[PDB]
Formats: sequence, C-alpha cells, structure tokens
Amino acid sequence: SVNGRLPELDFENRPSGAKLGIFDLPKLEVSVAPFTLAHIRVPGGVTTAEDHHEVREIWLVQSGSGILTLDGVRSRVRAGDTLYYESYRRHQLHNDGDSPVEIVSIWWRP
Amino acid sequence: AHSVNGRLPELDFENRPSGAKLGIFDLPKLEVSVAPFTLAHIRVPGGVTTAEDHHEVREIWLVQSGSGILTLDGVRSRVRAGDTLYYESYRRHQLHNDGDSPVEIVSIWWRP
Amino acid sequence: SVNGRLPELDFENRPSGAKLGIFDLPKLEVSVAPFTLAHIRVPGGVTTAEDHHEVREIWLVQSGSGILTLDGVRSRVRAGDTLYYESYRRHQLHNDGDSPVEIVSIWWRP
Amino acid sequence: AHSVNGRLPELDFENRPSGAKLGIFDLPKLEVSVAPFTLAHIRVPGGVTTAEDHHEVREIWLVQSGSGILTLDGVRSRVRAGDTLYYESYRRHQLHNDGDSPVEIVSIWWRP
Ligand SMILES: [Cl-]
Ligand SMILES: [Cl-]
Ligand SMILES: [Cl-]
Ligand SMILES: [Cl-]
Ligand SMILES: [Cl-]
Ligand SMILES: [Cl-]
Ligand SMILES: [Zn+2]
Ligand SMILES: [Zn+2]
Ligand SMILES: [Zn+2]
Ligand SMILES: [Zn+2]
Repeated sequence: SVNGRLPELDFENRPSGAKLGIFDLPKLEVSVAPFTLAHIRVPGGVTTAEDHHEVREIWLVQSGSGILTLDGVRSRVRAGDTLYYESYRRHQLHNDGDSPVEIVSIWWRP
Repeated sequence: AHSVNGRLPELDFENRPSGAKLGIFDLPKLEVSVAPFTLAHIRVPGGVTTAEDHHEVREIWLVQSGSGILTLDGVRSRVRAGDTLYYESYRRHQLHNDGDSPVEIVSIWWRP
Repeated sequence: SVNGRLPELDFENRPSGAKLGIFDLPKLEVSVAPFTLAHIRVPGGVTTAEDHHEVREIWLVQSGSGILTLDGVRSRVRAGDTLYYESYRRHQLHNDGDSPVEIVSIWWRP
Repeated sequence: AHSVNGRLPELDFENRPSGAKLGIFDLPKLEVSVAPFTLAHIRVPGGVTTAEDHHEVREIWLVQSGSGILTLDGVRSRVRAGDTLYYESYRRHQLHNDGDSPVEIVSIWWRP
C-alpha cells in the first residue's frame, strides 16, 4: 500500500509439472450489475436539471409525456418511447402535463 | 422483498431541487477483484508439457524467458522470450518446453 | 492468427526519454451497453418456458400480474414489482389474467 | 427514431413456442478491443525520469528488468525486476532509473 507492491506469488505445482502463480489483487465491494438502475418521477410543470455526464444512459419512458431537449433540439416523448444518451449529450425533460412522467433510467460507465 | 421471490425492495425516492424525484434500485452486492481480469505467472520447467487448455476465457501470454513449442489448434509453432500471444476464446493451446531452461510466462485471462 | 502472435510493438519516444509501446489487440463490434435490454410480453394463459442461464437478469414488471415460480417457490408478481435473478436461478411466469404481462428485461454476463 | 431525439427503433417481437413474445432493443454498436484493459510495454533508459502520472485508470506494473526509484504519492521506494505493483486510481507515480540499464515494465491499465 505505502509502495503499492503486491504480495509475493504462491506457486501451485500442477500435475503436468508446470507451476502456476496467481496474483492476489485488492478486492472491493461492487453491485452485481455493471450499471445503475433508477426510477425518475417528473411531476407536472417540473423541468429536470440539464444533465450531462460521461456515463451512458437509457430512459424507458413508462408513463406521461414531456418535451425532451437533447443538445438543444426539442422533441416530444411519451410512455412507450425508449431513449439512448451517448456520453456527454445534454438532456433535459419538461413535463407539461397534469400527470407525472415516470421513467426507468439505466446508466453505466462506457 | 426476499431471496425467495427475488423481489427488490421498494424504492426510496429523493427530492431533487428541480422538483423531480430519483430512486435508485438497491441491488445486491458482491466482493470482486479490483481488476476485470486474472493476472498470473506460468513457469514451465524443461521437458514439461502443459495440459491442453480449452476454455471460454480469452488469454494473453507474454513469454518472458525460455522457448518452447506452442501447439495451437493442432498447429505447431515455436514461441520464445519477447513473443506475445493472444488466444481467442475456446482455442486449444498447449506448450511443450523442449529446452533445459524454464519458460516463464505472464498470463492474463478474462471472460469475453 | 495461425499461431496467435500479436504484431511487434511500435514504440513511441516520449518527451521524458521513456519509451511506450501499446499492444495492438484484435477489435470486435459490440453493443454500447454491457447488457441486453429486452421486452417480454406474456399473453393471458401463457406460461413462459422454464428459463435458466448463467446471465444475471432483472425483470421490471410494467403491467399485469402472474405467478412466478422461482426455484420451485411460487409467488405472485404485479406491475410495479422489480425482480433480480442471480445466475442459474430457475424462473418461470404464468399469466393467469386476461390482460398481458409486460416486462422489461435486462440481462448480462456476471 | 434518430440521433436527434435519441429514440430507439420500435421493437420487433418474436413469438416463442410458449406463446410469449420477445423483443430485443437494438442499441448502437461500437468497435472496441477484445480486451477490457490496455496492455503496454514501458522502457525507461538509464537516467530517465518518467512524467509524474496522475490518472483515473487503475494500473499494474510488472517490472521485468532493471531497477529504479518509484515515487508513489510522495513516497520514495526502490523497485526492481520481479516486483509487481498496483496503482489505485488517481495515485501519483513516477519512476527514476538511477541505473545504467533500462528498466523494462509490462504495464496494464483499465477504467475502475
Ligand atoms: Cl432533476
Ligand atoms: Cl401515460
Ligand atoms: Cl498444466
Ligand atoms: Cl417463453
Ligand atoms: Cl396492470
Ligand atoms: Cl514519461
Ligand atoms: Zn442523465
Ligand atoms: Zn489457458
Ligand atoms: Zn431468463
Ligand atoms: Zn500511469
């Protein structure tokens, strides 16, 4: 740790006569999934903060309808639309309906 | 919610300054290596023939010392120090050290 | 390819005096996502085939209701439930309603 | 569906023998390495000091030949052939070869 060395190899003697040593690297706690799964609820009248991030992102719009602004281009989305945002694309959703927009969001590091 | 139904817990929603709400699904956790590969050293003494390998992980061999005869999908070829090999998934490989010196290999394996 | 050798290294001379050679590995076409995203529609009366696979899997049940059998244990799921299936758990869904069960499925290699 | 709305195409559903229907979302594709890491050789001639590195990728150094003085987050230490080092993300590292021989390193880097 202080100088970052890995422990010395413990070699296994294999039946063939070969020797095999596996490097013992640090462990860490991770999610079973290589992505983050979330739900976004946008009430009526809400505009989300303009998002931009290196993680890639998918939106599965489940309910409601809104004006997506994607890199300056406005378009309407609704329940049943599915969207993919490449790294760093600027996205923002304005819900101009009475009922909430419900979104399943998935994001992951490229 | 439990392992018997596989059901994930109810979401806890956070309020964002915009008025939107964000809930993150709480998935199960796991202890894994800091590395998405396995790093290994293989030493093949003089006269040894490794076991014929046939596995799903991709594999890189950085041959460091010595020399021997790689058999790769039935094709015989010589490999020596400074060679670097890449074995696509499920390719049969087997090394016979016909020298007197050990062949030393840094091996990297990972799931496609 | 015939003997699997990588091409010889092309070393770059760095301003420090060090040399850096990067190994040129084979390329391949992949999805931008490290998982597969799908939709499963189970009509009324349908029972899905008993699934089992090494990939991990999440179901986001969007609509309808059914009897999940998970490793021999029966339970009811509905729209709004979200499920995680570890590698090799046996899952199967019977839709005993009039209307279809709609599921967003995500699977990925552990 | 296009890049201007980011919208994915409508699903094409397949009938399964059970009566269920399966549609797979068609996501965009990309050319990547067969390996989830970058594999490199670093050669530090006698007297050379590498640039101080400070980056997000994790890094493994398999020192093969020679010897020098690693500086790791301001701590000076000697590294020699046969040493294997692991640099967690954003750890400052810099190698000074105070010998006459080159230090040769197999370096592996990857995104946490
Ligand atoms: Cl927001
Ligand atoms: Cl709606
Ligand atoms: Cl063996
Ligand atoms: Cl089925
Ligand atoms: Cl429903
Ligand atoms: Cl440098
Ligand atoms: Zn976002
Ligand atoms: Zn092997
Ligand atoms: Zn399944
Ligand atoms: Zn570095």
